[PDB]
Amino acid sequence: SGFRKMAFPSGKVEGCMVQVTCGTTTLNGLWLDDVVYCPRHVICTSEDMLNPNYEDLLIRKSNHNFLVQAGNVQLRVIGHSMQNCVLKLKVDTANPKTPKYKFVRIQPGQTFSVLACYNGSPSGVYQCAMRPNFTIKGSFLNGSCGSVGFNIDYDCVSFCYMHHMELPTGVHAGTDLEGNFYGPFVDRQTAQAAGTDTTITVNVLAWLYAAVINGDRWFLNRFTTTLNDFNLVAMKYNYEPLTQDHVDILGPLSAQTGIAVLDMCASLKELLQNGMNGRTILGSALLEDEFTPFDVVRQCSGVTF
Amino acid sequence: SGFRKMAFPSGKVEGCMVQVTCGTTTLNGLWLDDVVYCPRHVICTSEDMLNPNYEDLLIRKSNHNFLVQAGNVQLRVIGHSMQNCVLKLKVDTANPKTPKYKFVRIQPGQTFSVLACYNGSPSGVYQCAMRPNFTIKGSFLNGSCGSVGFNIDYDCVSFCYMHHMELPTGVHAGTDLEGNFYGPFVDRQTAQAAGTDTTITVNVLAWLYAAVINGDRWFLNRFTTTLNDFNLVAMKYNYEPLTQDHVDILGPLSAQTGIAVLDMCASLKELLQNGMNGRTILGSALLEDEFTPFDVVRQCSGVTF
Ligand SMILES: [Cl-]
Ligand SMILES: [Cl-]
Ligand SMILES: [Cl-]
Repeated sequence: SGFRKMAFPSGKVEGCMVQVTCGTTTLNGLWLDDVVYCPRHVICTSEDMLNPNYEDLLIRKSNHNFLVQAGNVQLRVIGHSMQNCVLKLKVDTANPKTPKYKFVRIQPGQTFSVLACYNGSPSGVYQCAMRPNFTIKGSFLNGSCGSVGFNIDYDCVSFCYMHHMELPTGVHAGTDLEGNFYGPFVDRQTAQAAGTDTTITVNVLAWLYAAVINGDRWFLNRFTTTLNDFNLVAMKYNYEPLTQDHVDILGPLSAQTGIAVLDMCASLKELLQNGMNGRTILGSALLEDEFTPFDVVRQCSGVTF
Repeated sequence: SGFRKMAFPSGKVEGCMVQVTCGTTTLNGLWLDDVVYCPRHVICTSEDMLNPNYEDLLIRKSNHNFLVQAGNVQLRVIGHSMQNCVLKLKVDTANPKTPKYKFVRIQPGQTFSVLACYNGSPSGVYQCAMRPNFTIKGSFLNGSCGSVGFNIDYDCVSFCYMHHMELPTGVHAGTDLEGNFYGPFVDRQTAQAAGTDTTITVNVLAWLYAAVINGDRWFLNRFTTTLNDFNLVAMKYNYEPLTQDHVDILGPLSAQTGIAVLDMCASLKELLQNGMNGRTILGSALLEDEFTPFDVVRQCSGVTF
């Protein structure tokens, strides 16, 4: 037993990370088949980022200006193009380590693993969630751009995130692998502020089910509630509204534990209104919202890849 | 910026995980060069675990009784021996993916990454600490035995843990890669209880430095203290005593931030005596103690492998 914030094994993605340098700027790229994907602001200087015209900046870049290095070995760039906010660098060699993969655009509230990299080299792996304001709370230093987020289903890597930007408030913004930012953010160094960071209610409920499964159950009470009543409290506490779709997704955890979803909502309601009173749940003193119901089922059953 | 509970990239260890089956019991083994390491209780039935005599049980096992499978391919076992609480299975093929590696026995308070596996297949990666009572708090289901914990220094994997047991209280116990349990635990299904789970004071202080570096500093105050005074409070709150050795290890974080170590101790003292008052530090409502000073420096600087 036990329940931990767990990332996917990163080996399959490690084999895809390369370094990309354009002029004075170095960041990471993702090498799949014979294409390397990276943030288009690899072509920008620090000065350019204040007001970049990417189409004009790109005119001055040729294939040989994109230095792509896989480990100690250089890759030959035979073509390049811009798609939304990513560059696709065509190389003359297909990555021999390419896994089965897909590109996916995830919804707010979904979780994924991040492989933080610098200079094409992996530094660490950790679990994130796409927040309801379309930021993520990661660990990204200068040079981490082009690090990616992903999920694995058996043997297929679904890439869903590429890192592009840190907002002045310390949260992070990026794109899917087609180059489209999550949320309203842009790859300009300007005043863009995140909206309310609402809590992912369905994920909190999943995690309470995980706690019950793993022994922590002091928060279970004698009450129930309704969706509408619960959501009156959810709004007050900046929780996402809970929908019938969410209730349906929690069904399997409800069945495993015998605790009806609305009963667990009543437990969550009391936790919101009364606090933890100095107690903990699965080693946490706040309500964790970066485990999905699918995450809980997966970890509690031992799915492998 | 940002600070996350980060594990090492797991690729190098993924390439070493195999399945080991003896009779009706299947768990994981670690394949390095031409040796597979696994828990000796792979030879036990559930009944045997109540009072096993491993030397006697092993007499009935031959090389061909240890079924070792690497992916879809079977390995040939040409010898076996027991060393403390692990078996070493000699196979006729050296693992072609063997990384540079070392075996290390870690001290309480040191952290490491765990690659949770089932049937030789990786499930997920997460960060742990060797607790002061020589347990770890992991995520281990039936079949996870033989999963390992490790650190990476550039290109060399230092293996420090192999999973063997879950105590009735839900915490976990295991060995180094020479087969010696951490702490007083044994591979018998009996009444063994963990001692006090004291908090790793030096790690909490490291994490407060990480918070300051990453913007969270409301807990900084106008006070200082001394080692002896601080430790009077540490004892009351079941914190490890802070030593001059610990102060020395925190020196580099002290220098980066300009906050003297004893000043940070005074901040921690007030946090212990007054609580968080409903505030958070790096997204946590309790004081995190599973980041080492070396972890903080590493993550805040972007070390790669
Ligand atoms: Cl533009
Ligand atoms: Cl917490
Ligand atoms: Cl024995």
